[PDB]
Amino acid sequence: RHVVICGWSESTLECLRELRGSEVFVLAEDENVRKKVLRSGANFVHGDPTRVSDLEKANVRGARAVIVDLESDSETIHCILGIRKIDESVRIIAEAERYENIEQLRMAGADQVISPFVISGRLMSRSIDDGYEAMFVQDVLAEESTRRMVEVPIPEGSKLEGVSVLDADIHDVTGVIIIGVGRGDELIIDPPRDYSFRAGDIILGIGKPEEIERLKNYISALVP
Amino acid sequence: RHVVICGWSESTLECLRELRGSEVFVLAEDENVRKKVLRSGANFVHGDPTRVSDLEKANVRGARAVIVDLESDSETIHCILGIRKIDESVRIIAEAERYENIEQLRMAGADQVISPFVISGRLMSRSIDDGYEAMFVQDVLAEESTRRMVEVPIPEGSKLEGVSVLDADIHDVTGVIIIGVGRGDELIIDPPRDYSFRAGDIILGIGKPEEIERLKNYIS
Repeated sequence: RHVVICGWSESTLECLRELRGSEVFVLAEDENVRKKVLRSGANFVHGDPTRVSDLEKANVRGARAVIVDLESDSETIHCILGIRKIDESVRIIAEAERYENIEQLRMAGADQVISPFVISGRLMSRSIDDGYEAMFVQDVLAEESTRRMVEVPIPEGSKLEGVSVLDADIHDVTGVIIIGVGRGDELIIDPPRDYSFRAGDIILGIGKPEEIERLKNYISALVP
Repeated sequence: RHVVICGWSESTLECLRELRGSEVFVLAEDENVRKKVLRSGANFVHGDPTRVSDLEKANVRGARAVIVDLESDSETIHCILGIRKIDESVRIIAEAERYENIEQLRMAGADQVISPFVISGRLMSRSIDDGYEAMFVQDVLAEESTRRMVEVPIPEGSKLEGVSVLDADIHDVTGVIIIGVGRGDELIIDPPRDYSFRAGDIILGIGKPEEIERLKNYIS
């Protein structure tokens, strides 16, 4: 369903570009952004992201997720708490500008924290001789390039449910590179040949559309 | 050879941390930055990154690479221009705050442009259900993860010279999962089994240190 974004910045703008076709509500105090927000395809809700009543009129309750990106560390936390007073289920992803705050966001109830500068800093250190690593990260994330990164859940009653990674041989079968498996908020990279896929497991891979579609079929569940 | 970082920020700080144990010169206008920098193990140079004299003062000429991240893209660009007047060959990596300025930074002379907000925004859109992709990206770029991404060049006369991907059997042989090959200006992700390696090629892989070492010895 719908996604709510609290605040506005270059990150959320790029995020909207990726969420077009999806119903998105942007709640922010700076009306100067209404134009850009509306152009970007999102519904603009003028209001205070740290206020429960405004979060509510922004349709936070029942949202699929709420992305929080406010300049103030304090406001981000107050926003998180406000969201939590409305809906305890909704996934909350918060942007952090300082490493020192990542845990306070966690404490407040954020399910995930994205730190643009940690990522930027590491790409800088990895780009001293060439930019292949930076290129990788950018390519696999560029919505529609030769090969892209995707995640596919292993549905209940999946064809591979109970099968081993070795027995699966997903790469030779589909052509998709398996970079990891997500299970219970934990990512297992390059799992042992004896790792057995289970429903709910999330497969992270890199491949072409055809290869991806092939993976979807290979992971489909045996049900009418 | 040393590395110069122009500007001070959370990004350059994380970079500085990842470069622990290497000679680094940080050039910035605020003396306050001094202490915070000297600690992290970097040498501080009090000066203006947009001023050529101060850039020279920071030892840019001859540097292994120059990382640029100033207040605005305008200043960043001014810095790059400054660096190019000194060393037209030194590698320049610059952070861009806006997608619109990327081209300008490149034109000014930046060899590479990092747009943290474009990456972050993309991760945001991919974390609506879970954060595995975001988790993947931040872990692999960490030089301290158990399984991290690494670059390994094919040395001259390598035994992998002219050998196809298939015949190299690198994953089974070392345990390192190969994600791509860096050759020239292009990056080939998941090269076809019929891809022949060459000296100079850069192999991008992911694995534990042990797996990494096996790949290094195997490529000799």
